[PDB]
Amino acid sequence: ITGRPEWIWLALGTALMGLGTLYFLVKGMGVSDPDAKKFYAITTLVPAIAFTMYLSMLLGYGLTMVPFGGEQNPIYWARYADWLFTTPLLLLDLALLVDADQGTILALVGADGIMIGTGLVGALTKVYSYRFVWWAISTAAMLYILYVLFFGFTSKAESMRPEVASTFKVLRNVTVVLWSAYPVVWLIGSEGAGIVPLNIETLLFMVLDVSAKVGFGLILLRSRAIFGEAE
Amino acid sequence: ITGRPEWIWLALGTALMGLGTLYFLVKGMGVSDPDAKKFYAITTLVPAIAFTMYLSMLLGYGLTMVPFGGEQNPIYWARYADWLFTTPLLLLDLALLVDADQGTILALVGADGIMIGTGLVGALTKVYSYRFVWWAISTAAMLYILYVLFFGFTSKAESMRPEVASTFKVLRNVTVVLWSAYPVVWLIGSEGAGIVPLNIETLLFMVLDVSAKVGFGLILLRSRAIFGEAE
Amino acid sequence: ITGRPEWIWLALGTALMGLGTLYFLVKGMGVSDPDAKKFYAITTLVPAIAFTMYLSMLLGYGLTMVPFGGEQNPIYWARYADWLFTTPLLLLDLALLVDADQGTILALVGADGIMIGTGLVGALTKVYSYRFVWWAISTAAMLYILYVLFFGFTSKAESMRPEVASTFKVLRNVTVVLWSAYPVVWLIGSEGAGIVPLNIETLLFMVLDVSAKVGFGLILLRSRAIFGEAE
Ligand SMILES: CC(C)CCC[C@@H](C)CCC[C@@H](C)CCC[C@@H](C)CCOC[C@@H](CO)OCC[C@H](C)CCC[C@H](C)CCC[C@H](C)CCCC(C)C
Ligand SMILES: CC(C)CCC[C@@H](C)CCC[C@@H](C)CCC[C@@H](C)CCOC[C@@H](CO)OCC[C@H](C)CCC[C@H](C)CCC[C@H](C)CCCC(C)C
Ligand SMILES: CC(C)CCC[C@@H](C)CCC[C@@H](C)CCC[C@@H](C)CCOC[C@@H](CO)OCC[C@H](C)CCC[C@H](C)CCC[C@H](C)CCCC(C)C
Ligand SMILES: *C/C=C(C)/C=C/C=C(C)/C=C/C1=C(C)CCCC1(C)C
Ligand SMILES: *C/C=C(C)/C=C/C=C(C)/C=C/C1=C(C)CCCC1(C)C
Ligand SMILES: *C/C=C(C)/C=C/C=C(C)/C=C/C1=C(C)CCCC1(C)C
Ligand SMILES: CCCCCCCCCCCCCCC
Ligand SMILES: CCCCCCCCCCCCCCC
Ligand SMILES: CCCCCCCCCCCCCCC
Ligand SMILES: CCCCCCCCCCCCCC
Ligand SMILES: CCCCCCCCCCCCCC
Ligand SMILES: CCCCCCCCCCCCCC
Ligand SMILES: CCCCCCCCCCCCC
Ligand SMILES: CCCCCCCCCCCCC
Ligand SMILES: CCCCCCCCCCCCC
Ligand SMILES: CCCCCCCCCCC
Ligand SMILES: CCCCCCCCCCC
Ligand SMILES: CCCCCCCCCCC
Ligand SMILES: CCCCCCCCCCC
Ligand SMILES: CCCCCCCCCC
Ligand SMILES: CCCCCCCCCC
Ligand SMILES: CCCCCCCCCC
Ligand SMILES: CCCCCCCCC
Ligand SMILES: CCCCCCCCC
Ligand SMILES: CCCCCCCCC
Ligand SMILES: CCCCCCCC
Ligand SMILES: CCCCCCCC
Ligand SMILES: CCCCCCCC
Ligand SMILES: CCCCCCCC
Ligand SMILES: CCCCCCCC
Ligand SMILES: CCCCCCCC
Ligand SMILES: CCCCCCCC
Ligand SMILES: CCCCCCCC
Ligand SMILES: CCCCCCCC
Repeated sequence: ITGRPEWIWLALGTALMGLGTLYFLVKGMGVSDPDAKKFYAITTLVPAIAFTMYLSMLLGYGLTMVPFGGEQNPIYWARYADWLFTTPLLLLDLALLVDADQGTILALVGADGIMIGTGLVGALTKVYSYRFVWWAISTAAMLYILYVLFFGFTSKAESMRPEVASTFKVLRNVTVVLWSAYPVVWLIGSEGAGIVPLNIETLLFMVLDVSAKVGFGLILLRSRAIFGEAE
Repeated sequence: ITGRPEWIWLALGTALMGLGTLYFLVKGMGVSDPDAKKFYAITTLVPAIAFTMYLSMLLGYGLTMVPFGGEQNPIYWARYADWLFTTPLLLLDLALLVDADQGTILALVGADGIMIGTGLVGALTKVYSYRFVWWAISTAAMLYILYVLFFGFTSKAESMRPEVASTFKVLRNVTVVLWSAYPVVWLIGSEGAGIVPLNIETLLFMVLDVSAKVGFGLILLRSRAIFGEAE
Repeated sequence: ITGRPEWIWLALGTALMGLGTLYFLVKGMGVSDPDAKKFYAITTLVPAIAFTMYLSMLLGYGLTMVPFGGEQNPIYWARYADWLFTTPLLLLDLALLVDADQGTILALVGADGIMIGTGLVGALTKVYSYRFVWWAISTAAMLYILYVLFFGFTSKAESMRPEVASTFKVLRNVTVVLWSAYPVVWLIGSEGAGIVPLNIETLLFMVLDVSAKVGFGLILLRSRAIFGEAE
């Protein structure tokens, strides 16, 4: 395992998702309110899933070699198995918060599926120049999702309770900044232009992942907005 | 890319899904009605997904070689990744139209999953005779879906509004004819008996796909049945 | 096909799922009640899916070789493709019975996904000792699901009708005993410690699968609890 210089960030990533998982699980034990049970379920599953994928990467199962640029390139495919399942869960947390209509939910999830799916094709593509075509398409899907999180949700939030409006605003600004970092890291790291080496690329995705998952989860689950208005 | 004679139909297929996607996306911009937002979301995702899969085929990512009949046979596995996601979306458009009960929706989606899943196993199977066993099972699943679209939906449609009844009738006759063509093409093309060569097989699936996706979408989204009855 | 000594149990498994499928399908023909249509759809899909996976195993498609312990080990990966789809359907049958809240449903399905997903990673893992780490994690997910089926459902059941309470009790005791057998068989069979040979391991999973699927289905679908209270 220690054979790879990026092992330390995978181990740390694995540790933080595990602790994040346990904390949310224990904290959600004293919850009976049907609405809150939804947010806790969605938000505990996120780092539990990430935990398993970080572990598969640490143990070397979630890693394949991809030939391009005349080199065998280490590609951690498990990142995309992670994101495939956890990014729609995160979107669902946001969408439920503002009581999004079903059409908008299906559009967000579908676009998110396209974003992660094309990114994975981009990561596994053997023809160097074509990798960035898939990058561009995935990034376009991402921009659609961010548009809707701004110009279809923000103006839905303030028609709702103030505590769901203020919490959503914060989670929306946290999401847009963090999510936008992901295609930049990809483009400059070993999957893309290869300016930043794999061990720093792994560190960067690890910081973003823990922030996006456990950090987001902590902001959300300490808000009273997850509870129905009850006396 | 031009190495394969079927490249022209993949390129054309890619182009038409892209334009179909853009047209539906722009057209759905001026939509606020919660019901219509569902149909637009479902119906824009269909060619967006197909667009990505046609592109993966064009660039050669969605293609593998399968040994049978003592030959290496080009199999476009991405067709099934496409259909896996877009055929239930199409079914969902129909089911929502007639306000299908949940049990019937789950049965349609499940059978559709079986139909595409067994077809993919059929396409990748190394023992020639066994390929047609999977064909038969997939075709049986298909026949179940068509039965329900006739003797569980048509008699649901006319208890509803006339504009949802007339639109559903048309989309049901369009679906049954187009869908039934798919197992015939498979059986006679390179995946099956191999009487029709791959480049014509690709053309035929391309015509059916654009018709089934963009054509169906156009009939649906110009109907007033997607809107709730509003003053 | 007869090349493998376990072929007889795959053939028998295939046969029983097929007959189970046909029986449920015919029996659900005379059903109009919207609630009952849900249970019949969920419960017919279960052995139909298993039927296809048992057949893929019988024909040899659902089998790969995995190197560990310095040996090429036959691993039937199709078991997990089966379980991936059928175990949440079974959970859904239970959850609908007691009218589980949505949060609890998402938590059960998510944990079940983790349980099957980590089990599959465990089955395909090349480093012998690591296989049991994935076993432990999958088994922990399983224990979470059983906890909820006891201390979040049983006390939901008796607030409901007596016929849904008594049926759920039986299906809950049947599920907990049968499901718990699965990680034991894995640990002692060829995927784990390898004390029991593959042909007996296949027999054991076959008995459990038919019991868990067709047996469970028969108990459920002969109960009046699947029907709404109607005059
Ligand atoms: C509503 C939303 C969900 C919409 C979803 C958006 C989605 C359509 C966007 C594209 C998704 C699509 C790219 C998924 C492709 C998965 C693929 C990378 C799996 C690996 O297979 C690729 C090659 C090796 O490079 O296999 C070598 C050749 C092998 C013979 C491969 C044959 C098996 C095929 C992979 C079967 C395809 C099954 C489905 C793609 C399963 C989906 C998995 C997940 C990654 C989406
Ligand atoms: C409710 C509805 C959804 C019901 C669904 C109906 C469904 C059950 C019907 C059958 C689906 C099943 C055939 C899916 C099989 C996918 C398989 C083709 C992927 C490619 O793997 C096959 C071989 C190469 O030929 O892999 C070589 C060996 C490798 C070691 C493969 C090991 C990985 C396994 C593929 C893991 C299986 C995961 C799931 C099948 C993911 C589903 C993908 C999608 C295609 C259904
Ligand atoms: C809400 C719930 C659903 C939560 C779900 C819980 C889930 C996160 C738990 C873990 C699931 C995860 C392990 C699934 C991994 C599937 C994997 C075994 C497929 C086979 O690929 C593994 C290796 C060969 O050993 O491929 C050789 C290398 C190849 C290049 C592989 C590259 C393709 C990748 C497999 C793409 C991943 C796509 C998704 C994992 C599709 C999910 C399939 C299904 C098995 C979950
Ligand atoms: C918990 C994980 C999160 C929140 C990950 C988010 C990841 C993205 C938004 C990734 C986007 C990508 C593109 C937009 C194109 C390049 C490839 C990706 C997948 C990195
Ligand atoms: C947009 C794509 C559509 C509508 C595709 C529909 C495809 C089918 C109905 C395919 C059916 C098949 C069989 C019934 C058996 C042979 C294999 C298939 C997958 C071609
Ligand atoms: C119809 C099939 C059923 C009900 C299968 C249930 C299977 C399980 C509960 C399997 C559990 C496993 C573990 C808990 C760890 C070892 C690997 C598994 C997947 C066998
Ligand atoms: C959104 C963050 C993208 C930029 C991240 C900056 C990382 C810089 C690390 C130094 C680069 C290492 C180059 C020499 C190895
Ligand atoms: C539903 C359509 C199935 C039949 C399609 C007919 C295609 C005929 C093309 C001519 C066959 C080419 C044979 C010589 C190459
Ligand atoms: C839950 C059941 C686990 C135990 C199953 C017992 C099977 C015993 C079969 C005899 C073992 C064969 C050893 C010599 C081949
Ligand atoms: C390809 C995986 C997509 C499913 C991810 C799991 C989360 C699903 C969220 C569903 C939202 C509900 C839509 C009505
Ligand atoms: C195997 C992929 C199946 C999911 C396809 C995506 C469409 C899902 C439609 C869900 C219909 C809602 C059922 C209640
Ligand atoms: C990874 C596959 C998960 C989906 C399995 C199909 C069954 C889904 C059950 C959905 C329950 C409804 C939740 C609200
Ligand atoms: C276009 C919608 C406005 C809100 C989204 C901001 C987009 C920021 C660009 C992200 C960087 C991607 C490389
Ligand atoms: C059996 C249901 C009647 C409506 C479906 C028509 C079936 C047409 C056969 C399709 C051809 C498949 C090869
Ligand atoms: C901890 C919840 C109590 C109900 C579940 C019983 C667990 C039985 C152990 C199963 C054996 C797994 C190896
Ligand atoms: C080898 C690098 C070639 C440049 C490819 C750029 C593709 C960018 C697509 C943006 C639409
Ligand atoms: C090599 C061709 C052998 C014929 C196989 C026919 C199988 C058809 C199954 C229909 C039930
Ligand atoms: C497996 C193919 C069956 C097609 C005929 C339909 C049987 C009647 C089903 C009514 C729900
Ligand atoms: C080669 C066998 C080594 C023993 C591995 C045991 C792992 C068990 C993990 C339970 C937490
Ligand atoms: C509770 C902490 C769980 C962390 C397990 C993985 C850490 C990596 C150890 C090398
Ligand atoms: C807007 C048109 C998009 C079409 C892109 C793919 C066409 C293939 C070009 C070779
Ligand atoms: C109706 C019985 C279906 C059983 C088909 C598979 C049995 C295996 C035969 C070798
Ligand atoms: C994206 C940064 C999140 C910060 C998490 C802080 C958790 C304590 C409230
Ligand atoms: C299956 C044929 C569909 C025809 C599409 C016509 C679009 C214009 C209304
Ligand atoms: C787990 C044992 C189930 C027994 C099935 C009996 C079916 C007849 C009621
Ligand atoms: C990681 C264990 C959490 C301990 C309880 C935290 C306060 C609910
Ligand atoms: C007013 C909300 C501030 C959120 C900024 C978060 C930056 C990561
Ligand atoms: C709305 C602020 C976006 C910041 C993007 C930062 C990406 C590194
Ligand atoms: C492909 C662009 C569509 C232009 C607008 C069509 C009329 C809404
Ligand atoms: C009355 C509807 C006619 C539909 C026929 C469509 C043939 C593709
Ligand atoms: C109901 C008409 C079916 C036509 C099938 C045509 C397949 C080529
Ligand atoms: C396997 C065929 C079932 C015959 C009818 C059983 C009684 C509904
Ligand atoms: C009172 C219910 C008894 C169920 C026991 C089933 C054992 C498989
Ligand atoms: C609650 C009884 C559990 C029995 C487990 C049996 C596993 C072989």
